[PDB]
Amino acid sequence: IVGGTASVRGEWPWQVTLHTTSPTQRHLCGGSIIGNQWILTAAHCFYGVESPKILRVYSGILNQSEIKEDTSFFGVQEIIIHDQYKMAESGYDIALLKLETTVNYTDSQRPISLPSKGDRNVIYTDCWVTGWGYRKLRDKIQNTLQKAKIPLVTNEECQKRYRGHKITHKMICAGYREGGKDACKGDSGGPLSCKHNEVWHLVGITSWGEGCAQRERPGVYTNVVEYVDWILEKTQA
Ligand SMILES: C[C@@H]1CCC[C@H](n2cnc(-c3cc(Cl)ccc3-n3cc(Cl)nn3)cc2=O)c2cc(ccn2)-c2c(cnn2C(F)F)NC1=O
Ligand SMILES: *[C@@H]1O[C@H](CO)[C@@H](O)[C@H](O)[C@H]1NC(C)=O
Repeated sequence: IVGGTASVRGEWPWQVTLHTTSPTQRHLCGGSIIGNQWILTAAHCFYGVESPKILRVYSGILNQSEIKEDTSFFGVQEIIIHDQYKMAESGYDIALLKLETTVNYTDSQRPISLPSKGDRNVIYTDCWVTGWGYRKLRDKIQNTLQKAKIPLVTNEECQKRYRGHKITHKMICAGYREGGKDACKGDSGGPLSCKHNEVWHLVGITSWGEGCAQRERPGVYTNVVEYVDWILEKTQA
């Protein structure tokens, strides 16, 4: 997260850090708890993932340095990638992880609500992007989970910034026109979380952008409300 600030314990209890153990263990992507055995994340995270056996989902983590040999994690039974997905910039950048066990909810690990289908066109004004990603283009994964409040940008304005890519109704853009705050490397798959009428909703999945936090180059997020039926279908199978 460029231009973000430190989160506190229990602030973002739906945020997870998805690690791969192969060839060596490392943070791969963010994700969000959405159900009792379900993480919602980005399809592009799995480009080099040979099998679900190498994945570990860590919930209830503030600092990456908390992740040691005996730290509790959830295994992954199945990776479900949207069957129309090809590449982040062409959309459908959405995936589910079916966990090996159910998740017992606490103040440090609990699900975020999907957006209401009735709020399909709502212009949310209390939206936050979170993650352990870079603070600038050439940086490192951060220890403490960072947050940044970022405004939504209309798809019409967003499309003007990305003449080389189709910004579809299944994408949502967010960023400051004057730049300065955005997702960056290591944040993808995590949430764009918006608080509306005292309830947090998972409005976006961090997907792609051109550079990090540049002027007039908003971040592009999977528009979760446009996939509610797909999510319900896959999570009940
Ligand atoms: C396979 C996965 C995910 C691969 C894509 C991932 N990604 C790509 N675009 C964004 C992005 C999103 C928005 Cl909304 C706006 C601007 C973005 N933007 C533009 C540029 Cl330039 N940078 N960000 C975020 C992001 O996270 C990524 C992650 C790492 C390195 C490079 N890209 C990585 C890891 C592990 N460690 N690192 C470490 F190198 F950061 N994961 C992997 O490589
Ligand atoms: C959840 O809590 C119940 C009741 O304490 C316990 O029996 C069970 O093992 C826990 N399961 C997980 C996956 O944490």
